[PDB]
Amino acid sequence: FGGSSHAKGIVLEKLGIESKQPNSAIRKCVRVQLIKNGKKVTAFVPNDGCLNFVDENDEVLLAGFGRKGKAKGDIPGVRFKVVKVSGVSLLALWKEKKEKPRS
Amino acid sequence: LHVPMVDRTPEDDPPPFIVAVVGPPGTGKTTLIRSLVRRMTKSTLNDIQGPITVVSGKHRRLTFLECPADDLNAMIDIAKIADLVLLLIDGNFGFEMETMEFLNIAQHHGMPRVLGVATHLDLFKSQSTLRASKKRLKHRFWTEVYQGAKLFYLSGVINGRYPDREILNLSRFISVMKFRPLKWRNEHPYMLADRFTDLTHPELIETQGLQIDRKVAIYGYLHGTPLPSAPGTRVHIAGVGDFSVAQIEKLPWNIGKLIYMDNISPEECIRRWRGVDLEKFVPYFDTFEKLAKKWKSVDAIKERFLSYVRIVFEKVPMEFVKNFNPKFPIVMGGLLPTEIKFGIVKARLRRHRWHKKILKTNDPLVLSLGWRRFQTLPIYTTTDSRTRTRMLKYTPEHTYCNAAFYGPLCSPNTPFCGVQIVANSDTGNGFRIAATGIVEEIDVNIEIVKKLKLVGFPYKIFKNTAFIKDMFSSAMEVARFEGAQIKTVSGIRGEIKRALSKPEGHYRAAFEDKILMSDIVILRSWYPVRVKKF
Amino acid sequence: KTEKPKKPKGRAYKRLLYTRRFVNVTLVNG
Amino acid sequence: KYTTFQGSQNFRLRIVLATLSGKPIKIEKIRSGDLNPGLKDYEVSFLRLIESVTNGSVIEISYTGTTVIYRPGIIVGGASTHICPSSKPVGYFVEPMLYLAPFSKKKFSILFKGITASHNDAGIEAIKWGLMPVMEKFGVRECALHTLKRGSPPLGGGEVHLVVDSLIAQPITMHEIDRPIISSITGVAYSTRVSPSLVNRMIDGAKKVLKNLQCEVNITADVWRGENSGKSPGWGITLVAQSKQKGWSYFAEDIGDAGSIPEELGEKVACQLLEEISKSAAVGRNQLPLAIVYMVIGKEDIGRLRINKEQIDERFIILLRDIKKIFNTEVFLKPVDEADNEDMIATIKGIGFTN
RNA sequence: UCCAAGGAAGGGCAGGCGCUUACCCAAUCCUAAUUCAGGGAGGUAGUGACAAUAAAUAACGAUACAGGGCCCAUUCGGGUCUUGUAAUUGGAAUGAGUACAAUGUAAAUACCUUAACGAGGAACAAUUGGAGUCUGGUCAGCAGCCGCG
Repeated sequence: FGGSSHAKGIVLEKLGIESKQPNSAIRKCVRVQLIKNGKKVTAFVPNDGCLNFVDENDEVLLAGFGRKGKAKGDIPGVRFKVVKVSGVSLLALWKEKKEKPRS
Repeated sequence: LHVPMVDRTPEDDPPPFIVAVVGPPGTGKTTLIRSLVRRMTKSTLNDIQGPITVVSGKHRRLTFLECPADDLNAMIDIAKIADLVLLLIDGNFGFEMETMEFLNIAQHHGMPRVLGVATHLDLFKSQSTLRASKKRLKHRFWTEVYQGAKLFYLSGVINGRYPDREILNLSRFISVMKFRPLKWRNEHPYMLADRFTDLTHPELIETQGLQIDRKVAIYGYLHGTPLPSAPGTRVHIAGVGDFSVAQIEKLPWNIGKLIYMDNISPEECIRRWRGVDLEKFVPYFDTFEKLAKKWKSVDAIKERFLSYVRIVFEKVPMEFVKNFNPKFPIVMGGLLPTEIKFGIVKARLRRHRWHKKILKTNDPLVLSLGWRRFQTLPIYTTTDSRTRTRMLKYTPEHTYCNAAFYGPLCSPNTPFCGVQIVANSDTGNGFRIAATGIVEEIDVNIEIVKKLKLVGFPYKIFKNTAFIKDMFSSAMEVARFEGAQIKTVSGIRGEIKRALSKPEGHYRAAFEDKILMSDIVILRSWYPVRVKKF
Repeated sequence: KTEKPKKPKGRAYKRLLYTRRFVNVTLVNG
Repeated sequence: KYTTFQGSQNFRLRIVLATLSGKPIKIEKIRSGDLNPGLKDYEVSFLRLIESVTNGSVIEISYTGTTVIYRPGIIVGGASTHICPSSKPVGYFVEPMLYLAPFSKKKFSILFKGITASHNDAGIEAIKWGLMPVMEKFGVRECALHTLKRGSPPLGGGEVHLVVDSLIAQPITMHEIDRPIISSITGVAYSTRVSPSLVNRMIDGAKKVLKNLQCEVNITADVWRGENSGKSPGWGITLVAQSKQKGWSYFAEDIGDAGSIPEELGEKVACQLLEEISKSAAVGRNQLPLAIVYMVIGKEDIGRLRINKEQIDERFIILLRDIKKIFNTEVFLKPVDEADNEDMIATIKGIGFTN
């Protein structure tokens, strides 16, 4: 960020992670280019699934990790997460409190 | 960005603004419609012959549209194409679980400028508690759904409805606030039908029979990209099928001429203009002597260094002549290559909101692909190891699958709409939603992993030296399959050592651990049998 | 949404702890 | 089956025009007056190369080969290895899939085997440095031709590997109205089984020709000996001009037959390079059919291309007539306002996805 | 601005968004062609998490089989056993909401009152969370024998 708390960007590609508990499953990262800057930064998706949900080429919102940078656990080098794809606030789609738009 | 950009410039007053008044059929929508044209035409027209062209100024022309909730296909069809959805409500909807599913249809087709209008609340409520109910329904929609929406509250003043400031507030919101662009609708040329005429090539014995199609001449105005760009092109008519245009019409020494006049040889084009096979890549040159002598000097390259339409058809055939009616509105679609072609396609899916059933492979589905809708058997599969290893016959709450099926083939991977049909006497809407997502990817000639289980129970086990009481009955099968690698439900490897002349399930076979009596010796990788075609 | 919570709210939620603490601290102080 | 074509003319063109369009066509009357009527050996193996990368494609050929019904499938590709006949070099077979490279679902990793050069088809440096930097102007960022062995006729013995990594959905819009300025001229003189001094004989022939110019002359000597040289002795030379401002190239090529003068070969390819500069405006005349394919297949937008009247020949006109039989596309030409020369502007609307 | 082609007419003005305005001369005063009536004077209605007020979600009995019950020290161990599992089951009760009449009366609405309805757990449907050495599911990759997440 430019010192800010949030920023809006566009997904260009979707990467792959993996886990150890309770089994090995993909834990998902992406590459998101900043709209205001053009910088493409890695971002993590904290949830189960939601690789199904987000997309390529969608305009997303970004937030921090609450550790002043500083990648959380065994995720090497990601400093940001997505809270709102298309401004739809991921947790609403997480239960079924919202339905994804046309794109 | 550019596909919305091409739409704004040529469109002006003769392309109208799309107005779709969509709600329940039980309400008096017609009073609000004729009230709306009482605002448009001076004060005195209250008759419905829609759809029809109403001329109102040079700013915007406005054609008004209607459809009941009893028609099933146009409930889909008007949703993807409307610039304006006008929802009228009664004071008793909100947890009516069978007649409000169209909201999710407009969600999946994409939300235009949409409206909530409450008028029968006056007919239903008469106390101060309706002010809380209005805000509560506002907490339901659209303010829950989309930020920046307005809820319109109007009077029940049935026939005899106002010309006053309230219709200027509605038409204020319609005229001032404009739409938002859609991705793939603007990627296609699409035309709504306005005037429908039929010519029969005057009377002959060939003009009627069991199979005779006549000359349907249709008229209207264009939207989206310009449709005249190529004659004889393909087209889709919704509810009837795919066709091609008979004739397209629209009512709103030059070497470049010499190229595409095919009655003239190219040597005559060059010869009249100035003064063979591209399989040889090396271009033509002159002789070594002439090019050497001419290129003795290098001076010659020294600077080289530092809208209304009249559309003709010979369709439809005879059976839809009996399907003539006052026109329930039909828009024309557009077919494209790499979308007109067929293929096995894989789609990504999730489950409908307020949906209460499981979704099986064996129950066919209606599928809205753009301007198309196909009943198709939805075969599901899943991965668990970044590759296919299993398949599922139905859709639980546990996970949500990916669909693979032979349908039409579409490379650009459009968004997905899977609707399950109900009759017009079951719930209240024309369809009930099954699953929605995006077309995931394109994949033809693919084969599904269908694995099964062979049952063998162990009772007294050593690592390399073991017998099963009951897993088989033939020593010949085990003798053919002794080179294979047998497994166990916890993951213990093994192979068949030998059938050992016992067609009874007892046979020597090795494992890398002694098999647990709570475990079962199994076998996987089984027959992948064919796709359902429909 | 989870159908797990059945436990009391507010005053009855305040009611249960003081009954528990009356059982807990009496053996604790002894 | 419906779009009817005639003769064996533009055989690789008509197959690729049907493949990218997804349209069924028909080609009939192929060498019907000839003593050996129908398809040749390389034309049969051409469609064998088609079948190796596609899926859902249906090819129906008459028993004498004079009539071919082609119905295309999807472009899949992948990794494979093809054997080319002695009738045509591998540069005959690189040329059609360059059109098919960015639109593939999986990357092209294809090893060719056989003769690598002729007098009529394209050379390797004409592929590597003549046609591959041209598609780089359209966003083809990563493309690689890995020459493992060189193959000299009649015996060949060469291996080349195509590596394509950039996959796009449409090319970018052309914007070319000015004739570019050439900064420097380089080249590759190569040989098989013979002396490095014979390469220097080709070097001294062109430096006799091109010492008069005020640009740089830096020709790379490409000597090969061992198992990496093939089975036959021979030599060739490709001389490429450079526009280092944007990345425009102009090249000339020929190979050397046994007993010939390699100095005359160096003189000829130098003067053919000079002549092609005098005949071109933006692209070479053989770079031109590479470009015009990339015009139509792009997104729905208006582009511009500077062309020369010397580029306007019978090969060019039939090139425009083939696209209208497939895509119904008309090229719109406006002359330049310049009075120093007589060029005109090729304006072609890309198809996008319009039916 | 219009034009029947002659001429005629209005002053570059409000207001909205960008950051929905309805009713009455019953009051006070003023005027009156004045005991009549009017008042772009005046009076009433619409508008809502940046804040924020009061507090509703259950109360009290009942019996029967029943106890390896809890706390602290991650410990090595010690102390304290008045405790729950059952609609067993029973009568209370209030008002969220439904409604005559009256008051008020700018004509007039709300406000302040109240006959008549409204509980045995589907009730008359509250969370956002935090942990978890719990319970389940064939996977780097491996045999000679025992195992990994």
